[PDB]
Amino acid sequence: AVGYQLLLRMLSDYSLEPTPQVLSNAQRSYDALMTDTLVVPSMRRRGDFPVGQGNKYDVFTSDRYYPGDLPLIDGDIPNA
Amino acid sequence: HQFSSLRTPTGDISGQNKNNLISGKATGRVGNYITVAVEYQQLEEAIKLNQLE
Repeated sequence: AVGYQLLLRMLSDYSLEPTPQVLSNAQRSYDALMTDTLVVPSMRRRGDFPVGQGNKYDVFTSDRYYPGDLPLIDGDIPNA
Repeated sequence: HQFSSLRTPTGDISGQNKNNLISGKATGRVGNYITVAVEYQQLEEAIKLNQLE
């Protein structure tokens, strides 16, 4: 992928136009790199959305409502 | 007991250390007898000793 994308960029200097086969090969290589470098993040809760009564708050760690931010992990560092 | 406080810009105590709980005591002990003793002879109390109380 790196070599193909470089070839397309530097071909103007020798004034050689690219071929459709080269373009297709570069496209497939770049698409494979794109597949390798995906993240697809998820949708966190809003923050004022209530937690159900069946989640057993006042006994479990859960509160009435979702945190809406990364929840506290330690307590020694409570600001974040 | 006595304690000391931390001062942080945002409330981080993970790096630092906490307070220790050292316990001390004050002890009291017994002293010595304060004793006073007297003695006198039978003939002495028979002739000379009067108003002993």
